[PDB]
Amino acid sequence: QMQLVESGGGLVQAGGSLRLSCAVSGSIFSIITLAWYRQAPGKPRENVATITRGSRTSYADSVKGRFCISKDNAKSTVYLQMNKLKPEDTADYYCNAEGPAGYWGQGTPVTVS
Amino acid sequence: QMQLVESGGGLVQAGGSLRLSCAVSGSIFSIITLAWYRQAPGKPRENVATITRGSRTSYADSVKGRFCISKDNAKSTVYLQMNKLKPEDTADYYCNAEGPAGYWGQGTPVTVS
Amino acid sequence: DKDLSTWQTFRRLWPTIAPFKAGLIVAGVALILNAASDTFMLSLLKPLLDDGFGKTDRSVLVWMPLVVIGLMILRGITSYVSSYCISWVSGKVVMTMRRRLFGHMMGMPVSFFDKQSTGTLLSRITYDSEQVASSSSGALITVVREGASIIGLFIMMFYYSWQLSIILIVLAPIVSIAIRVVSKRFRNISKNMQNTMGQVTTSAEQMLKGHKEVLIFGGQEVETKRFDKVSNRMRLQGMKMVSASSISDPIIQLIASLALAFVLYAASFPSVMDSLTAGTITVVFSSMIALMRPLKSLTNVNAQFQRGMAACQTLFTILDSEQEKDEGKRVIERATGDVEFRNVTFTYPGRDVPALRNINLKIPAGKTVALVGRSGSGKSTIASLITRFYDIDEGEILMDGHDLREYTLASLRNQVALVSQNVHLFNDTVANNIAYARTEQYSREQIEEAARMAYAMDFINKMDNGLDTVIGENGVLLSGGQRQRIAIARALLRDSPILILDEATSALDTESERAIQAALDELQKNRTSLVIAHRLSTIEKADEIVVVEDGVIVERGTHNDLLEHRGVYAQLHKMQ
Amino acid sequence: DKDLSTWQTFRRLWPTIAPFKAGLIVAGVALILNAASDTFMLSLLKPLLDDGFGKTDRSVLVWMPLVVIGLMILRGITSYVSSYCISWVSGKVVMTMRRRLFGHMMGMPVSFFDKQSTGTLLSRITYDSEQVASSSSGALITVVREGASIIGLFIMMFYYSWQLSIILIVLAPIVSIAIRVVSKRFRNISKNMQNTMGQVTTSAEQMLKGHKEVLIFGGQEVETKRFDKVSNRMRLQGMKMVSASSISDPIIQLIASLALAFVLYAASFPSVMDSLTAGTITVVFSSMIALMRPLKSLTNVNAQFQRGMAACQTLFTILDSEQEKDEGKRVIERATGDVEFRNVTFTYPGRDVPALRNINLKIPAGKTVALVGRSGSGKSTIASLITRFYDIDEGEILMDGHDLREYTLASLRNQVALVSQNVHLFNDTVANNIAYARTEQYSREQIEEAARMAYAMDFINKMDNGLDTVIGENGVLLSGGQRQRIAIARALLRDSPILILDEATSALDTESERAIQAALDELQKNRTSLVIAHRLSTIEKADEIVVVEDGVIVERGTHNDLLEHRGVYAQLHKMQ
Ligand SMILES: *[C@@H]1CC(=O)N(CC/N=C2/CN3CCN4CCN(CCN(CC3)CC(=O)OO2)CC(=O)OOC(=O)C4)C1=O
Ligand SMILES: *[C@H]1CC(=O)N(CC/N=C2/CN3CCN4CCN(CCN(CC3)CC(=O)OO2)CC(=O)OOC(=O)C4)C1=O
Ligand SMILES: CCCCCCCCCCCCO[C@@H]1O[C@H](CO)[C@@H](O[C@H]2O[C@H](CO)[C@@H](O)[C@H](O)[C@H]2O)[C@H](O)[C@H]1O
Ligand SMILES: CCCCCCCCCCCCO[C@@H]1O[C@H](CO)[C@@H](O[C@H]2O[C@H](CO)[C@@H](O)[C@H](O)[C@H]2O)[C@H](O)[C@H]1O
Ligand SMILES: Nc1ncnc2c1ncn2[C@@H]1O[C@H](COP(=O)(O)OP(=O)(O)NP(=O)(O)O)[C@@H](O)[C@H]1O
Ligand SMILES: Nc1ncnc2c1ncn2[C@@H]1O[C@H](COP(=O)(O)OP(=O)(O)NP(=O)(O)O)[C@@H](O)[C@H]1O
Ligand SMILES: [Mg+2]
Ligand SMILES: [Mg+2]
Repeated sequence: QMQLVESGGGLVQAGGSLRLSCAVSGSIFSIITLAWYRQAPGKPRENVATITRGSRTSYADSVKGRFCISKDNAKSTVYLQMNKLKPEDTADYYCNAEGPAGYWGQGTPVTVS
Repeated sequence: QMQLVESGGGLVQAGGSLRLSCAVSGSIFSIITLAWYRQAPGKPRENVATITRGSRTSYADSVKGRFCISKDNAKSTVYLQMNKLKPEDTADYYCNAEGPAGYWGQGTPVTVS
Repeated sequence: DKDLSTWQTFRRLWPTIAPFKAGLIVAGVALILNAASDTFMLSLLKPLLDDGFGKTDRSVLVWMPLVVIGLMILRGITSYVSSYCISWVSGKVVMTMRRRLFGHMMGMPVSFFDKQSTGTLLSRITYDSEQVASSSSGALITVVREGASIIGLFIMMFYYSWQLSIILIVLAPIVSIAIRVVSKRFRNISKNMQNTMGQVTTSAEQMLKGHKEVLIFGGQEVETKRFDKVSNRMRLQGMKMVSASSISDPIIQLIASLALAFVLYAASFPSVMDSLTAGTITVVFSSMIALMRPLKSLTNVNAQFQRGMAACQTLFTILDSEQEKDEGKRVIERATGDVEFRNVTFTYPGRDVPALRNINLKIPAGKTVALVGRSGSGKSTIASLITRFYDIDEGEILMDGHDLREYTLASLRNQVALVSQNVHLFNDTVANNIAYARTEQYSREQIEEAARMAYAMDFINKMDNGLDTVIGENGVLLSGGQRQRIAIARALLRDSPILILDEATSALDTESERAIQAALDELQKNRTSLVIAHRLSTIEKADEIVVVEDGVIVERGTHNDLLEHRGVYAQLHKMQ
Repeated sequence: DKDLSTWQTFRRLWPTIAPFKAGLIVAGVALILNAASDTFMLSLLKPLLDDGFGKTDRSVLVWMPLVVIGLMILRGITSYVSSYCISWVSGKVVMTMRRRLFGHMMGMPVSFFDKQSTGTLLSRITYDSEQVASSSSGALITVVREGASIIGLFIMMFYYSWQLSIILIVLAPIVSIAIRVVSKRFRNISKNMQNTMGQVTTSAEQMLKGHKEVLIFGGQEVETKRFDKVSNRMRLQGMKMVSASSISDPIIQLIASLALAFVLYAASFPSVMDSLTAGTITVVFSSMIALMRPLKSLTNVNAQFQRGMAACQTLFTILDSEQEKDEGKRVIERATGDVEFRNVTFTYPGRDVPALRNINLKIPAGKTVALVGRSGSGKSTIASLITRFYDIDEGEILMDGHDLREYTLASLRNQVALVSQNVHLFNDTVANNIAYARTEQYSREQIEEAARMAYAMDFINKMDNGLDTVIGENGVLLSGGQRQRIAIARALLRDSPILILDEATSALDTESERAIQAALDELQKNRTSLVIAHRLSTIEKADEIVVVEDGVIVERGTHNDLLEHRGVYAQLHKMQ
């Protein structure tokens, strides 16, 4: 069965940079759709970035121009590069595989001072 | 061949009422689409009213709520009832059968004081 | 099926057999020699008995074995020659009839095929032509061989003692009328069996072509019950044939043996005996006995031979049906593409309600006309009238200023390339489907360019052999969109001046449809085109959009003008 | 294939013939009596000649005519009985074989029909079974009827003078080995002719089913050249058969006439004569002469009999092919509809590339799953796996918690109603198409309600007879949308727990599609459904949308969630 584990960061300062990873296993990695969701303490899950088979990345308007999602086919890993973080970005981040009704990650908290 | 002749009015006063007619001949009158166009002295032809097989009328916005297009199947005639005329409505009026690339009428000038 | 006698069907067949007269002539000569050998062999009892084995000189028995062996060599050679030549002529005639039947079916109107079943026509090709073949080879060889033997025996009997050939004469007409009655019966039964075999073929073909529906809807019992009926009916009609044959043969045998009874009774008289020895009388009795055996062969093969005669009569009736009415006589090298409907009204055969009513439609050269409308409104019917699948009632359809009926059908249909609503592909390679009827004329670079314009090259490169991949019976080894794109490439390969796309992109997704549209825009910028579409995204750039409703044109215009004027098309656009 | 023998094919046939032993037994008895009558009639020369017509008392000739007439009555009655009974048994056996062949073809896997042609199987039904029928009736009656005659003549000859039955004995094995050699040759040629006839049927069937393409693309010359080839090959193989037969018959006749030469030579000796009269030999040389005529009949009918023996061998080889694998044995009355794909991987036969790769798809009970994706991505393949048209390689497809292979095929396919991408209708009244395999179970009110839910009632009311209107061979007398709506009504009539719509609305306009969707929403609120769609307006309310790409699921979700997440589906929605 497809499983995926994030290896992300913890607490960072405002305006800093973070890079999350999520190794995807047991999948046809070059075809399926991968995405990054985040969940604020009160708000529901929100989509942040999506990448498709052609590496066609799409970014949520609330975060566009600051994040960057990419995937390494050889390592079977999808990366989320964050730049110029804000306190409003402090949330729990999940990687997702093939759709909102697909497979989810355990979560990785991210805190911005 | 399908031919159609308007029998309309001439000069009327502002706020008056007029009723145009256009007898359509040589056609499957109950199915085809009939419409009324008008042409201001400088402006190009503009659609004013359209009626379809189900007597589905639909007016232009510039004239909606004042005109009324209807057709009599037995007499094979389509009527345009005008109410609350304005000087801006002074134009040459044409009846049209089955589309802007269909058959046109000779025209009937209408003048509003 | 109005019946002809055996002589009349041979008089109809003769123009086909005339080119092969030489085989018939040598076969007839060899038949004569074979009958002579048989009769001469049988007439060896008279010297063997009269010139007794020990009563007279053995000079006869000195040489008789060599005479028998020599007669057998001669008989064998002539038997081979006659059998082979008649079978060669028969095979040639049956091949010619099969080819004529195939060409005739290929030349029939489309309305003919609408009302028929593939099983009936397939049975005409397979079962009836095989009946002609089997009869005219086996039963005909036997019938002529036994007829020659009978005539030889008659001649010998009349030669030795005509006072008994008189009873032969008085009995021959009775046998003739009996055989003539039974033969008419056989031909009737055979025509019934041909119809039943058409029904059997239709049943099996319906099961085969609709196999997945049979499986999914559990129609096994219904199909089995249908086939049980038709196959039992086929068996019962075969039994009718057998009953007629096996009641006819003993009656004729009894009539013929009345002659043997007469000969024994006449020899019982003392006034006839002492005129001839134990010799001629032994030969006469042996001749009657040996005559009763060719009669039996003749009647059995008459049963099997009237089946071929009935099949020939059926094929003759078919081969003078009316084909597609082609009375135009001006070829066109390449039409400009200016097609014009002029007040045409069309009613499908046997329908009493017009499918089209008063169509005044101009399709200028180099311009694209899009037909849109509800389902069942008459768009595919306009497309079918342009290609002359059906002929109109009133009005004229002109191409290049002349009525469509003035042109040759081949010349006219050379100007049209059509992607039909129901795509049909052939069981061949992909390249022989794109270049279907012109495999000698189009190179592989042209075929690959067509397949690239139809957006079919990406999925073709992934197949097992590329353009040499065999697709299934109806392209069944392809997905629905892939069959559609192969049909599009087939039409686009031929740079026909008129291109008709009858919902060519129904099974395609949007990106595939847009790629094909991009190819069409550049390729067909100067060719008359007629696009029949349900998706208005396909026809937004057409030079004229025509909305058909219940068979009449309800409005016409360009996309921007029809969006104003808020007519039917504005409603279709809004709800989409 | 592997030839067998005549005896071995009769040993394979015997279990089919066993239920009809009574006809065979009475036919055998009547055959014995017929042979006895023939031989007795021929043995009348000895008293007629020895007890001379005038040399001795006429007491013989007083009664002999009545004896001849009585023997003829008896022979006629027994001939009728034997012919009729053998033909009845043969017709019954051929009917049984035809029914077994039809049932066998109906039970084959779909992958079998993908690789075949309708013409080959149709030829198996029509041509081969007609060969068996013709042989086993006509040629078999003649073979038995001459074999009995030959045996009677042998017995009589050995009875009158065994010193010449010795030459008969020394010549019989040579004739046997010659006939056996020629028969093997005939069986080979016949199997070749069966294959060629399959090719002829395929050629004609391809022209007939693709007639419109032949016309539009001008394929008349190519079709004519392909039929010329196959029909000439059929003629040439028939000529091969004739060559073998007509070279075999004279050789056997010559071998048999060596016996006649021997008898004349032996009688030429003085040490053999004076032991017997003129009349005993009057029987013996009359009997050799009359023996050479049944030999010809037997050899001449051998090719026709071997055309039936070869067809029987072919049918036997077919009737033990592998049918659809059905080794499940649990029926299901009504599935809940919970279908689950569990890591399934599927490769089409002979394709070496997976059509589906790792499909983990749950279709819960009462929920609708929509499969969308580009053309050629594997949606119709998922639909074909649910109904077990093809069997998977890895993984399991479960229905109600049990693997699909655990259920009976009939029981499983009773749970699924399918509107396939390529609609196939029948040559039946609209009402017998909507209720295809259940015409006895659904009332006309149920059929009208289905037709109303499929939005087909308005166009049906306008037809000639309403629900009793005959549609064409494949619904050809309908427009494309009307055929689609009749297929939709056919599926909706049966309230199946699983409904699969494989692009059921491709030929429909938007208003028609929306009316059908409105009917589906209310009717199928609690039934498992799988909609395969290219138009995303059709599937906006599906409980789960599944995007397939190159055979793998690339994302899954609801419409609102998939519009966010900006994946493949957001792109498809944007471009539409
Ligand atoms: C045709 C000529 C015209 O005047 N049109 C628009 C007029 N709109 C009316 C509003 N109407 C709403 C209910 N209509 C259906 C019943 N109509 C009678 C009631 N009408 C007042 C309320 C009286 C009118 O003559 O028109 O008023 C009868 C009718 O079909 O005429 O929007 C409408 O039409 C619906 C035209 O389209
Ligand atoms: C992936 C991660 C990221 O930062 N994304 C958006 C960044 N947008 C960039 C604008 N870029 C326009 C030309 N790009 C194509 C060449 N890119 C190099 C030039 N980039 C500056 C102008 C440098 C960047 O790293 O990104 O900048 C290379 C590239 O593929 O990265 O909009 C864009 O991406 C096009 C993401 O989508
Ligand atoms: C399917 C069987 C294939 C092989 C069949 C082999 C048997 C063929 C021989 C059949 C008997 C001969 O058949 C006979 O031929 C003569 C000419 O010779 C034809 O007669 C022809 O000339 C006659 C006499 O001027 C005219 O009426 C006319 O020009 C034409 O019919 C007969 O119409 C035909 O009945
Ligand atoms: C094709 C249509 C034919 C329909 C009419 C056929 C007429 C002739 C049919 C009979 C042919 C000879 O019939 C012969 O019968 C015997 C009867 O035990 C069969 O013998 C059979 O029974 C034995 C004993 O149970 C079994 O080992 C086995 O089933 C088989 O050998 C012969 O194998 C068959 O050849
Ligand atoms: N061969 C035929 N014989 C008789 N009637 C036919 C035949 N083909 C079509 N019709 C009918 O003729 C009318 C015109 O339909 P047709 O021209 O096929 O449709 P269409 O407008 O192309 N619709 P659609 O195929 O759904 O896009 C409809 O009533 C058809 O059912
Ligand atoms: N019977 C078959 N044998 C071999 N290959 C097949 C067969 N049917 C389909 N394919 C191929 O299998 C793949 C999956 O196609 P299929 O399941 O038919 O597609 P789809 O996604 O429904 N296509 P479409 O109708 O065009 O949208 C494609 O490459 C087909 O060409
Ligand atoms: Mg159509
Ligand atoms: Mg498909």
